[PDB]
Amino acid sequence: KMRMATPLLMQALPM
Amino acid sequence: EEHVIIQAEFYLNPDQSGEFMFDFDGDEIFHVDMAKKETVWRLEEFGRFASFEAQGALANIAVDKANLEIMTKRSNYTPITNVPPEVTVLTNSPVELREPNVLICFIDKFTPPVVNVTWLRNGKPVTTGVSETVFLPREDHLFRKFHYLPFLPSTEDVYDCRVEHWGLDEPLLKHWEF
Amino acid sequence: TRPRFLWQLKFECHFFNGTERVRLLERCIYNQEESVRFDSDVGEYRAVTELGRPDAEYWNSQKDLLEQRRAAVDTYCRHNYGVGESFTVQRRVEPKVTVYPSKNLLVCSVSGFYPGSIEVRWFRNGQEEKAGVVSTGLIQNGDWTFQTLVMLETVPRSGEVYTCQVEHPSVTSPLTVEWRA
Repeated sequence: KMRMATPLLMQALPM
Repeated sequence: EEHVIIQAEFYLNPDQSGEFMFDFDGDEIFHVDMAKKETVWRLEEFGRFASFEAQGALANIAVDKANLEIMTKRSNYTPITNVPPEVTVLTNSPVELREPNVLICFIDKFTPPVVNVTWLRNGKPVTTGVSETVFLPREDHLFRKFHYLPFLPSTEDVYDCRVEHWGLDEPLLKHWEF
Repeated sequence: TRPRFLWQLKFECHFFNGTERVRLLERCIYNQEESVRFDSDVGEYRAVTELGRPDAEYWNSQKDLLEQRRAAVDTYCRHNYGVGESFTVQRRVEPKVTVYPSKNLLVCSVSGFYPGSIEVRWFRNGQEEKAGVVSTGLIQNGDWTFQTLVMLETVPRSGEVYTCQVEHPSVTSPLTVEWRA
């Protein structure tokens, strides 16, 4: 069956 | 005014080629290198300001591959139509003799995303010192791509950017000289 | 000559006036045909072609995933905007400006700048010349810089100074380069 892929996330680094 | 961030992914058969990249206003923020399974930032300084988990993208590509296989059958095995690229060669900045500069081969409005690009200096191929972007998305769902060649300008030398695509009848040669 | 088959998935986050208004457009494209999409202004999947119909129906029957998709303008678009902001939205690179006669035709070359919004103006003895001005338009270099050429058609006199002036968010005072010969 056709799968929904994921909207993916960047995350901030300390500085 | 308006800004746009795109998470753009593709899977291509029979090549078994996947791509995962983020685009901001037409520039690549990063892509994931499928072989090395690693996040590659388009400007390497970006890697000190943010992180991205490569494994999530790999999971997405596996979903994309599976979806492509479903669609291929559902479309009754309808293959993509080749759209050949437009090719433009320009320089980073106004050329001056001996001042380091960059030749830029802009490859645009094409699909599927497979191209063979070779730089030629005075007829001979250039095998090292070159670099390239991944395929960048377009709103018409075609692709664009840039290839780069650092060089020292000299009225002597001539250059061609040679581009091969299944949509062309023969290699496309875009010429440049001082 | 082997036939190819291509699948693309695109999540487009559209931001208007910072993060004041955000629209998510999720697009599925088979070969070159977009088949199904999620539009946050709409709130559910809609098929774009007959090919996408089973997908719209099936995915819309999944209530949790639909509700997560509706939250995505926040959890996803606004989040990623927040992370990338300082080095994308706020990126400022100063243009290099060069003026030279063309290989009667003066060229103002503006290169290596970011972002793309820019105003280039030609002056002759301190007065703006608005006529005979041709521009190559905006050129994206693929490395987070742009360049542009702005040409002026002239007939230069002996003691005339032509000045190319460049306004850009990276420079608090517009840049100027003078040419005379």
